[PDB]
Amino acid sequence: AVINHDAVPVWPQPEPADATQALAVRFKPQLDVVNGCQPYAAVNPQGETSGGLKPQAAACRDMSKAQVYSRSGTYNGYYAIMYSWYMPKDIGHRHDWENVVVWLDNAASANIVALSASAHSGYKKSFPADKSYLDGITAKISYKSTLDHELGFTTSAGKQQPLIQWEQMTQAARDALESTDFGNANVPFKSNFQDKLVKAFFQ
Ligand SMILES: [Mg+2]
Ligand SMILES: [Mg+2]
Repeated sequence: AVINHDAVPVWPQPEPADATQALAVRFKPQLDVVNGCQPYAAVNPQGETSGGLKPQAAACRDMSKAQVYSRSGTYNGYYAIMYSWYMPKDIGHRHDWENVVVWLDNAASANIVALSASAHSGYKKSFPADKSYLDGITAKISYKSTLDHELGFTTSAGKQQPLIQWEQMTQAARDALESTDFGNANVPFKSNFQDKLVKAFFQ
């Protein structure tokens, strides 16, 4: 069930308890919000979710509300870390969920081989990962509408948010993200995770 969009507390980034969670902290991207909403927390540990906003950005520009999400897995032999942002709205529509995937050759050597970024029903792909889109090993992502909002790769510097990973959530939060109706938007790291990795795959 919903609570006010500006009353979802920021889930504090915990210490990484295993190599999966440490990898997701290591590869946390930067985001450059060119226009529209800042990223907000979408869920709290009790499983309450953001009510979002009716469809400028004055109700969704508070930098203190920032949150980023991730979930990790494998596909076709590669290691994928999906990072995902929720915005209270994208005339547009209530709610917005977008994601990028950082592809590693495997979790041991952990070389970035490709990046994917959600745009409408598909993904932009950078294969091999263009070094102008990387600040070290930190991917530089843009959030912008020219058409509703889409992610992209950018040379511009961006901002980072406290990260709470799927693997670190309470069961009540994972349950809420699986079952909640986000309307025109869809959580991309729930039970559709592997299906999304297929769509994001770079070959
Ligand atoms: Mg969207
Ligand atoms: Mg591996």
